[PDB]
Order: sequence, then structure tokens, then C-alpha cells
Amino acid sequence: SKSKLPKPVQDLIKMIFDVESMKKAMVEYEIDLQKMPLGKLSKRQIQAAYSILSEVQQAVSQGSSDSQILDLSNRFYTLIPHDFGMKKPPLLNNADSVQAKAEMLDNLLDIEVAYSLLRGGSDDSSKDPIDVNYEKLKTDIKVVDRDSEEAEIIRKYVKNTHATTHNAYDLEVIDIFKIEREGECQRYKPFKQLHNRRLLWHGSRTTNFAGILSQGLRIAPPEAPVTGYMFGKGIYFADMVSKSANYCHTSQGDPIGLILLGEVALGNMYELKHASHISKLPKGKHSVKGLGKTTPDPSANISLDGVDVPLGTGISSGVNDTSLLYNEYIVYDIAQVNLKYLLKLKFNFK
Ligand SMILES: NC(=O)c1cc(F)cc2[nH]c(-c3cc4c(s3)CCNC4)nc12
Repeated sequence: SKSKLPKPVQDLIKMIFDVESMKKAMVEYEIDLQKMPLGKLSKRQIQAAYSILSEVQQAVSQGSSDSQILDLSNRFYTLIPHDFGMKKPPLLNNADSVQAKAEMLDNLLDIEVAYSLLRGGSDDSSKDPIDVNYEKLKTDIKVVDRDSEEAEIIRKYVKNTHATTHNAYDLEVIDIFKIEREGECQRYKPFKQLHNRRLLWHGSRTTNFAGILSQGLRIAPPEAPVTGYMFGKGIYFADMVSKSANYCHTSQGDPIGLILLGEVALGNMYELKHASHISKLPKGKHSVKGLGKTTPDPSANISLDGVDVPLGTGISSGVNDTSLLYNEYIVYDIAQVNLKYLLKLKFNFK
């Protein structure tokens, strides 16, 4: 309203700093907001909860001392307070359950970063809250024009890598933002020397984007479980928009999601057809490529700004005996990522 920014950037700001969305996420996790309000989330409590889920997972893998598991499960729920209403707390006693609680803590941490940013500052200004909260992201955000080559390439990227199989949605690009986080340029400069820099997708929940833009994509901490990281704790990317879009966790409820395009300096790829928890790459390798059954057609590889864009249609790869439908790319150093675009997408569920 009293803001200098174009309306798409303003709506982006409202969307990622939306306190109702934060509380709704907590309510949907069935968190007791009387015992743990949005405003009283702590990094230290969440780090301790991460550790417990790691111990839970260890206890599962060894051989359930069924009461020590229940003792760990109870300790988790004491630390992170829940209100399940009529049902009982679901026992944390398998991999899928540990992973869901870990995803919840990831979400909670970024929500806490968003809320601390929102309440931080002096809390009185001549400028309106949109411009002021825009500033706290430490990210220059510009609208890419629909009639530019970048918008066209990016829209083609979305079109061709929308996997018309197990897709319950058509995808529509509403806005394209060009983004530059403070310090990404200098942190990334050495890695610009690596060969094989690619423009790749990274999806995440909308309530995580205030944290992602202020802090960059991060690697899960040591305390957190490794369950569900097919290739260890790193930063994950796809060359198929629908693979990453699944990580937006968008529902028929909220059919709007945010997805990143990152330039990532892959270098020599450690190529793998099966899960393998990576803690250090072999010498000479700078990334992991999970080998999918379907890969973008290399004929239609193109470039913008010297970064390769694999927007080719999904064809067959020469890889039998793989656990993966689509490729994944993983780097283990945060400085190997340069976030270049942020898309607001509408999911049209069929
Ligand atoms: N975001 C992405 O675009 C993405 C793209 C991929 F090709 C593979 C991915 N794997 C993951 C994550 C795994 C886990 C998370 S995120 C939270 C904790 N439990 C495991 N994300 C991706």
C-alpha cells in the first residue's frame, strides 16, 4: 500500500511472513499451542528433540527394547508438547514415523526463524511493514518479465519436466522472481570454476521460505536423523520440476507453492543407482547424482548465463537396476549453491 515494491513482490512478502499460516501448520501438527506457543519456539528445544528422534531411530534399528522405545517416544512428546484430542500419541517406532517428526522439526525451525525476524527490529517505522519485512530477508527480489528469454526458458523447464504419470496436478507458473541473497555471490565465486554447473529445482514448504531466503539452503544438523536422506545429509535438487514440487507439500487446500531454481556447481559427479548415506565424497568428486529411470533429453540442453538447463523432455536413461524414477543431485557444501530464481506455482489438481 505505502510500499515501493511491485505487487507480486509484496504478495510474496505477505505469503512468507503470514502468521496465520505459521499457526495453522502448528495446529495441523497437533502441537499444544498453550504449552508451546508460536512465540516460544526455541532452537535449543528443537535441537534436543532432533537428538531424541535419532536415538529413537537407533533403538529401532538395533532391536526394540520395546519400553526404551516407549521411553524415548514419551520423552519426545514431553519435549515437544502435543494435543491429540481423543486419540493417543502415535508411537515413534518405525522409520516412516521418525521421518515425519523430523520433517516437522525442520518446518518448526524455519517457522521460528520467520517469527523471530518478524518480531525483531524496533517495531515502529515511517515505512510500511511490507517494505520493512522485505528488508529483513537480505535478498534483492525482482520480477522476471513474462516476455523475457528467462521467463520463456523457465516456463519451458516447468512444462517439459512435469511428469504426466503419478501427477495429480497440472502446473502453472504465476510469478518468476530473480533473487540474490546477500553473500551468495562471494561465497559461491570459487565454485564457479567447477565444470558442470546446472540450473536445478528445490522445493520446500511455503512457511520455510522466510528462513531459506535469509539463511540459504542448509544441511540438516548432526543431531537430526538421517532417515529419508537417500544420500546422506546434504542439499538436494532435481532436474524434474514434479520431483521437487512434491517437497512443497501443497494440498487441494493451499494449491500455491514456492519452488527454487538454483545454480549448483556439481563438478565431477559420484553416480549412484541405490541409496547410500554419504558422509565424505571420494577424492575428485564434488557431488552425487542419483541415477533415475527417466532423465531430461540431452539433445534439448540449453544455457542461460553459462549455466546448463536440462529442460529436455523426459526420456529413458540407459540405467536398468535403479531405485529411482528421476535423477537427484546432492551437494555437501552450502557454498556450492547459488539460488537464482523463485517461482510461485499454482498446483491444478485433477
Ligand atoms: N527439496 C527438493 O527439491 C528435493 C529434491 C530431490 F530430488 C530429493 C529430495 N530429498 C529431499 C529431502 C529429504 C528429506 C527432507 S527434504 C527432510 C527430512 N527428511 C528427509 N528434498 C528433495
